[PDB]
Amino acid sequence: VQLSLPVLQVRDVLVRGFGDSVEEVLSEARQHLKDGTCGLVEVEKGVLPQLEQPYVFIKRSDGHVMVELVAELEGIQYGRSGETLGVLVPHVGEIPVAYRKVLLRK
Repeated sequence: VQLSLPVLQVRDVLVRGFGDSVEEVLSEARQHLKDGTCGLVEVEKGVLPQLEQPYVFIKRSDGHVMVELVAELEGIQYGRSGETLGVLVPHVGEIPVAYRKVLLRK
C-alpha cells in the first residue's frame, strides 16, 4: 500500500522487465511491489528502447502519491490512469539515485 520505490538508472538495471505477456507483467509487478523488490525507472528520451516489453507503468491514479498500474505492449495500453511516474522493473540490488513514495491502489 504505502511504498518507497528505489529510482534506478536504466543502464544499471539487470532484469529489464517482468515477463512476456500483459497479464504476466502486471501480476509480477504487483507481486514485486508487495515483496519490496520493485524498482522505478523514470521515462526520458531513450529509456524505453533499453527496457523489455510489455512495460509496466506506474501512473498517478488521482507525501505518498496514489498510483495505479498500466501495462503497454505494441503501443496499446491496458488500464487507464493519469500521469506516468515511471516504468517498473525488478530490483535485484542496484543502487538507486532517489526514492519515490507511492500509495499503490491495492
